[PDB]
Amino acid sequence: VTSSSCPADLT
Amino acid sequence: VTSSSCPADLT
Amino acid sequence: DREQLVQKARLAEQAERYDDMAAAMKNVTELNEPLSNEERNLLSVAYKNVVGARRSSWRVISSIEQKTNEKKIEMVRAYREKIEKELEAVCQDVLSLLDNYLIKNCSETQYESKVFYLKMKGDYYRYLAEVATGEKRATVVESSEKAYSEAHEISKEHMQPTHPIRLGLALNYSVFYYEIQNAPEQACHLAKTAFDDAIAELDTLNEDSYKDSTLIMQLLRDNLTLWTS
Amino acid sequence: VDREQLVQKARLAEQAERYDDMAAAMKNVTELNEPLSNEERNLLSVAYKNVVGARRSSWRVISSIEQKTNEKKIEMVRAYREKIEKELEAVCQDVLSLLDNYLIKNCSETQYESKVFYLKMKGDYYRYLAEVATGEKRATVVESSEKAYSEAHEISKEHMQPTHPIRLGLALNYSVFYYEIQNAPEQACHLAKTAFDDAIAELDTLNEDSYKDSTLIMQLLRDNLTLWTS
Ligand SMILES: [Mg+2]
Ligand code: NA
Repeated sequence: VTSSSCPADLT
Repeated sequence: VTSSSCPADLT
Repeated sequence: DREQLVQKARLAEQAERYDDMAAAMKNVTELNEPLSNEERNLLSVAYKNVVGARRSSWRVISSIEQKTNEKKIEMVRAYREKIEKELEAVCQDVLSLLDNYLIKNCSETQYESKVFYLKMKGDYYRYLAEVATGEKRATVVESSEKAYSEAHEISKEHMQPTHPIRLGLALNYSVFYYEIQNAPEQACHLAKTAFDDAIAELDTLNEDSYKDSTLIMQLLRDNLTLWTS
Repeated sequence: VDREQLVQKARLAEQAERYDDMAAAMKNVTELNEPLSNEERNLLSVAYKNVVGARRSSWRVISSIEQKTNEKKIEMVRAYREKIEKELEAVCQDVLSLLDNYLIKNCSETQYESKVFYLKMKGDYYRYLAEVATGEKRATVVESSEKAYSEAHEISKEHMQPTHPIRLGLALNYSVFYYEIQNAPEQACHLAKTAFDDAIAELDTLNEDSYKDSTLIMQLLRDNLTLWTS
């Protein structure tokens, strides 16, 4: 498992 | 919906 | 060096880089030494992913094209064509490998490899037929059917009806009839008889072949259910 | 080919899952020097994340195999890893050029959200470079990544609400930079926790789409903290 980073999109 | 075809690999 | 190229193909697969994978196996094939069963699988898996991604893309664009302002429809068509030209180049590459090396070097009693490769030849002509129109379409449809037909006759005479390769041929050949030739009775007849000829002796298969053949049988059944409704 | 057709092409590529095409289209759109709308900015960001993300995933597979691994065999593994490395670098270079030469550049004084969005992105693609870089090259891209994050962070702290998903998203990736790249788990955890904590009180004041995006990011902040404090 690795660190999670930010989603590439917004809503 | 569509027809299923053969898998590309064998065991 | 040949083994480096095969190693590369394996690495590309693990990395899910299927363009690399196929290019490596293409180079391997062009050495004109026979492919082992594992190498044949690498080739088959690579090109199926390469052409498969384009088929999937082509269907999305084609559908959008149909459900949709000149400059908008012009871009959609051009993009569809772009994808078509890629798909055609990939199929041409595979078909050239099959004709110039793979089928060519099968000896008289290498039935399984003959059926494997003729089937494959049938498949990639079928993928061309999926996007072709007009006289180019007639040609690739005719070529597809001929490859399937010759593989079918070899498989019926020289392979057990339970063999995954024979079953997989019958599956794809029946799909050809249904989807490409729009011949649902022919399609169902091939699918049903293939299923019926195998189902009694399934248990006689070895462990790995039983796994493979079971899956194909399930797809035959799924197609029959779908087609007869 | 006109701008709207390039954007239309990017949307088509996306639906076809052809992310290399999607990115080349939005690269072209960006280079026309007109500002990106929020949706076009999303197209750019999604496109390049997929393109670079595929390379990142592949690089990890090959690197892992390389470590678990004969001169001819190992040399091919290395050569193939480097092949992927040079692709990854080319992609990051493209994005970073887009950011420096158009996107960050055309932000006016009070276009804060856009500045934060693009500086964050600059930090991201320098970070992806850092993931594979070695030596003096590595120090350079680590320092560039940090600089971009640091500037976006200051703008976000002075000119955006703690609840804003773009601000939260920056803190997330910035804390990941500390943990994964600088091996500074204390800095990473402090940043993540304060960002999460600062957003709680006014979270219910968010617009419904913003609320959705921020709670997701906050969950990722928490998941990360849990993972890092295990
Ligand atoms: Mg039977
Ligand atoms: Na500023």
